[PDB]
Amino acid sequence: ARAKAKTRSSRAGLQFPVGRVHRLLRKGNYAERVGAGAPVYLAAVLEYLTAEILELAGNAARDNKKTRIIPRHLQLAIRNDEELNKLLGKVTIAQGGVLPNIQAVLLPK
Amino acid sequence: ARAKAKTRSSRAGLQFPVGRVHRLLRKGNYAERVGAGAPVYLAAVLEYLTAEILELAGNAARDNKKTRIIPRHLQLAIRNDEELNKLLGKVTIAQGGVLPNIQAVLLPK
Amino acid sequence: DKLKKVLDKLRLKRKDISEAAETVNKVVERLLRRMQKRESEFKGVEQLNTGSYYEHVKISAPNEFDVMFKLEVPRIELQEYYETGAFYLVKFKRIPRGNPLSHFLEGEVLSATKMLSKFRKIIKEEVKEIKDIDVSVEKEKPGSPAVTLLIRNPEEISVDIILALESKGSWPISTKEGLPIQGWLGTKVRTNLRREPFYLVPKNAKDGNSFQGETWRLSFSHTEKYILNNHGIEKTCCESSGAKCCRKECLKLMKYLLEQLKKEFQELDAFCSYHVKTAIFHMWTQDPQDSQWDPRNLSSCFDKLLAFFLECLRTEKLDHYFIPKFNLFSQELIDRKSKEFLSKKIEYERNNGFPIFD
Amino acid sequence: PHRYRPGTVALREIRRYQKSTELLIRKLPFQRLVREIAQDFKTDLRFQSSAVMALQEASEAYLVGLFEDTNLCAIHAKRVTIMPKDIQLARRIRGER
Amino acid sequence: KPHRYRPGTVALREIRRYQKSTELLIRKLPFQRLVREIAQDFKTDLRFQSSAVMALQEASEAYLVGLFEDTNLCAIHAKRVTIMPKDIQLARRIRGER
Amino acid sequence: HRKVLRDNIQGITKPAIRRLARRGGVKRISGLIYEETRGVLKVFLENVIRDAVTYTEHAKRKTVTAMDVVYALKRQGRTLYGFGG
Amino acid sequence: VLRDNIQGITKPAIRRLARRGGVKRISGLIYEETRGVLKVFLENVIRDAVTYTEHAKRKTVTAMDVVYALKRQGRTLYGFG
Amino acid sequence: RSRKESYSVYVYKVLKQVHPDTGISSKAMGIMNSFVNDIFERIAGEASRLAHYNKRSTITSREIQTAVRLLLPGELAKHAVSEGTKAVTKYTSS
Amino acid sequence: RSRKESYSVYVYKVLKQVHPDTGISSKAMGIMNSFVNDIFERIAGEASRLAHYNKRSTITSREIQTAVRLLLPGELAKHAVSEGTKAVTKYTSS
DNA sequence: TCGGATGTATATATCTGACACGTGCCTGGAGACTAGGGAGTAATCCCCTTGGCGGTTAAAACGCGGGGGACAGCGCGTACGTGCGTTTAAGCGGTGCTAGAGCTGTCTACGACCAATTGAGCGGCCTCGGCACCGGGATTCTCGA
DNA sequence: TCGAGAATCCCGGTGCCGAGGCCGCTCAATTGGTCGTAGACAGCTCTAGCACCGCTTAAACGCACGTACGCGCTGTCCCCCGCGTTTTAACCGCCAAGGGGATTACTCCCTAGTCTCCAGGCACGTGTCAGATATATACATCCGA
Ligand SMILES: [Zn+2]
Repeated sequence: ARAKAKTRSSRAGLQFPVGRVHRLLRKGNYAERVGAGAPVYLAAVLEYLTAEILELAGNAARDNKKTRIIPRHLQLAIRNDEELNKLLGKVTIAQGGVLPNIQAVLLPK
Repeated sequence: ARAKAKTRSSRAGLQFPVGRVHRLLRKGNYAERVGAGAPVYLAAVLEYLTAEILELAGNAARDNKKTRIIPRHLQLAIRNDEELNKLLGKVTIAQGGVLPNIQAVLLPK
Repeated sequence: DKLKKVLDKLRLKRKDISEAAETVNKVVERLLRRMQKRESEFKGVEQLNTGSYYEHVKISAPNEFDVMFKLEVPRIELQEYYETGAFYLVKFKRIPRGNPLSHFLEGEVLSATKMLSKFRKIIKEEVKEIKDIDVSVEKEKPGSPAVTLLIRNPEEISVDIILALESKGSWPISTKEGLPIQGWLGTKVRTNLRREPFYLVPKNAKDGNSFQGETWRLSFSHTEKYILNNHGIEKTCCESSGAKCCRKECLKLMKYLLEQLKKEFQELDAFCSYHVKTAIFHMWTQDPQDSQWDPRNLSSCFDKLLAFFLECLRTEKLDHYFIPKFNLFSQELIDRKSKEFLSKKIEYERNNGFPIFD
Repeated sequence: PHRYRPGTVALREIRRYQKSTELLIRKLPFQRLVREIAQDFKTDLRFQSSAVMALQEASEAYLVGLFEDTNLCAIHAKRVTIMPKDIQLARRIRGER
Repeated sequence: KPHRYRPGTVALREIRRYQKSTELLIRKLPFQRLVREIAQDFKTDLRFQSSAVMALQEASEAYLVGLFEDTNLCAIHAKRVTIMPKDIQLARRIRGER
Repeated sequence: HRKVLRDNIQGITKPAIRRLARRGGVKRISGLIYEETRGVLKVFLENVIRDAVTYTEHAKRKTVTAMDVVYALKRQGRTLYGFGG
Repeated sequence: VLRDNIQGITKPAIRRLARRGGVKRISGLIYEETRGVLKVFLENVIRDAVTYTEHAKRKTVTAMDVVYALKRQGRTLYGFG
Repeated sequence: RSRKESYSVYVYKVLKQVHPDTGISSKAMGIMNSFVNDIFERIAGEASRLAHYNKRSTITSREIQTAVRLLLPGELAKHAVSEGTKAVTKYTSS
Repeated sequence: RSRKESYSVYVYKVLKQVHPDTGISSKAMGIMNSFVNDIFERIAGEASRLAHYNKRSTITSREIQTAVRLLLPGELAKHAVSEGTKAVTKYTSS
């Protein structure tokens, strides 16, 4: 017989898929032959980063009494930090606005 | 029998090799299968650009009575133009110096 | 009847406690001012107001008081300890600037023992500086995290100071189905409550040497105060342009019944007012209408409350109102025979006109 | 008459616009400009809508960046106004000329 | 009476001379010592090939020369001829390195 | 009705430049900013649309889709998030 | 081990760099800032080069490593490999 | 009619763990999707080049780890690396 | 002892046509070699991506032509393109 | 320092449309197996790095006098902000057409792959002339009177 | 507008060492067939772009007043340049040892490739709750007296 299937995402305790990442790595033509340990590691890294962004944006959203998330909140969460702002220092986010910032000399006496 | 060999560089009237470029394209993993017209075109383009740089640098070298070419001359020829300077606007050339340039306000009255 | 006389006496006790409460507030406010002036890692500590009336506080002697000192902490992560969500462990996520409590870490976990040790030391140093009123710190009691102040002006008052961490993140997943007031006060008020921070108070489990002094329990004192003071389906309930109910009176009567039995029978040591509050929260949820608590019917409401508690006693099951899987009446927390004893005492009092109130 | 002194409505408008998120250039004039520019490189081109929207968002972001850096230069020279010499300096430093 | 050029004349002669040569302007051995000291913190007992040190030196000279060009432009922009640290900080803030 | 167009750059009004500047955080715009801003905008739009049209012409189409513009931007270090990719 | 080598970047060296840059009147507070800028730049480049080496299991930071570390930050260097 | 492949469901799952009662509007889904695609592309490309530099022709986990150590700035690196290791360990035991 | 592959001889041949009596010093050879490698890499990478965008899996001359049209700025493009066409034509006739 | 005016944050009531979720179904991911070559490891060769010594002279360090540029202050006038009343065209909702994007079904030419053959290019030489260097003399640009 | 002086440019002679050509040879490029698939192409379906019409009103346009800011002029005084004399350490040349880079042999285990089958994830359809909006407030801030 064939034992019951158990998806790799289960065997690694992750959330992003690991089959799909492996297919992309194989058919994107990055190298001749992809080892079998790479997709797990890469899926873990992606999952961590997405968790980070979503947590920060959610806190900033719940701050001003909203239930959903809109791009303004993503812009706030990304631009406020110190590391995440360096990783995305070139990227424009549609409908994001800017950060409240007035210089010190313009303000009246 | 087998007819006498005739290298592809001869059949195209070029100077850069076309076998070597084809091997690099095949074993660099840029795409799954390289057509047979690409290497000729690419070798032609490379040859044109190298001819351009060498001609300009040679003129600038022969200007001030030298027989050989040294990196200072390459720096001069590259930085003087208008298109070639935009294509290499990031590249540092070892032992190149800079272009003679003094601002207008510093000079005495 | 006996109940109304008891209510009058309970109310008159506030007069006997007011001055002690005032001295306590004076001392505490001095300490808070001092703590906010000095430069240290505890500079942001503040008093959490939890109520001082008989209804808010636990059973206590009239000259004993408690206050909670809260502290802010950035980006904590909670890891479960039991299977019932009855205890939690604290770790730190990524911090860009630099963890200001880095040196209070033991391995990956914050050590409550070290933090309380520093807290106690700081309290001892500052209490030495109170010069106008004789305030000292009671000798540390092994097994109790409170730092207990002794104030003599000239009568002795004890104040247990408990440090509590304050967190602004999401409410923990265990609390997902807690606070079920969807039909009682509408979902909007429930959401506006759940959009608030939560507190962590140090507490050791009784489960062996491992992790002693490294465990914390949840505190929701703020939501409970808010609900207690905004308790009607009608916005004017118990307000100056509304009608009074006997909700708090019934709560006070049952709490005082427990107080008197616990005084008479030290066998009942493991019961506390939080068990009563949880039970009565369930009762206000099952029967939400104000008309079920007309003051004319005060005594009848109390009797219907008694029956519920006996049934809670009989099934040995009382789910925490905020943590539904947390059974407050589990075998491991309260011996069956103590509950049988309490059942016998409650039935005796209920059938004999509550002589223990005499 | 209740005239505000000069330089007070400006700060109110700054405090407002740095807080919304909508677009600031009208739509149809931008569409007409884009089509006029594209006519030179090919003839009879049809644009999807979202392509026009993407172009508009990119241009808005670019200009906002440019003015903010220009303002920094203008303050640097003991001033409060901004004049084209400032813009030309900022673009020369950033490497676009 | 000794012959003395007025201020601001030897400077122009030195500019004209240095914008025309190619040899390096930082002495070798101090730069080597500095590079080894900096690499001390990321590993222990490293061994540098010579040409690696040379490459590092050339890159650093090019970077600094670019920086001084731009800071000089800023300094002229504000009705001066002397560069001051606020100029450098402004130039680096604009070029996106902060 | 393939009407050729002429002088549309005046469509970028004066209050539009004003509002962009206000979001930028400025206080006293002078009077000669407008011409220079229009020139800069024209240059930027040319430089993007040329690459967009090249990407289209390679695929033998006539509809400049959004993904084309996203790729033309991304080639110049101005990655755009939120329109597909 | 070594300590305080950043003073090796003398003051006339900075003068010569500025003179090549096209500058006329250096102030007196430039040096203490140029040293810091140089230290930051070298820190970044050398960290990346050491990573590139340590991946390949060696102990000799070769020229190609530094060239790659530079090229990553958009500062391509022609003339060493 | 063919169909396209996205990361909507996975992002939604991860959101339902760190904020168990807040939803997400479709625009934010588009942004998060594009973000995931972009980061994955950067890391894959860097690892591919780095493996090619030493004449290898594979992609071991070690190369992905070095690529992560090169891209992410500062403390992120540390934390992210640890996660990977832990995960792959739990994958090997089974 | 293995051996490495460079572009010294070809560059020297091309130099001997447009300046028939001037030599080249070894440093300039190193620079010209690196330059050739870099340009070839940029063009190849761009063409590879562009072919991948339309779901193809090959590299026709057309893709190389479009990549050249994208990289080189201004008039260069025109001239360079013509050269390519001419060459490939002379290759097909034979 | 206050009052009066203007502007903005907050609470309450009402509609509506998008998002969160079932439901059906299909294609790609997992299990189970086999075949072959990439890389892992040991053993050896030899070159490039470190380390030191001793002399020679070029550059750095320090001190001094002084001419000039940075900075603060004051005064004047034009030009950009603020508010008001009029006029232009952008949104908006709704039709109506049709060009071209996208999909499907067949068939042909062309790039990979293999095997044998042979000459182009690379490493290792030798050799001499192009340039670095040295010393003298002619040209020139700056400064004070 | 001139002399006097310091710095630079040009020119002729000398030595050397790096660029340039020559010789084996060996490993990669070419010739010659074969085959299995990716790309070309015709034919069809139907979504999304373009074109237009009438109107409701929010934004642009134009103008008048005037006040704060830019610009120019003067002065003053301290900081940085030019030059000279002493002192420090960089450079150069030459040993001498040995750690580690690079290469070769060989073997084994990890990944590609296939077949089968079965569940996770995508298109689609539906209902209700979160947010947009309108209106009436209460509260915070700016200006002139
Ligand atoms: Zn009530």
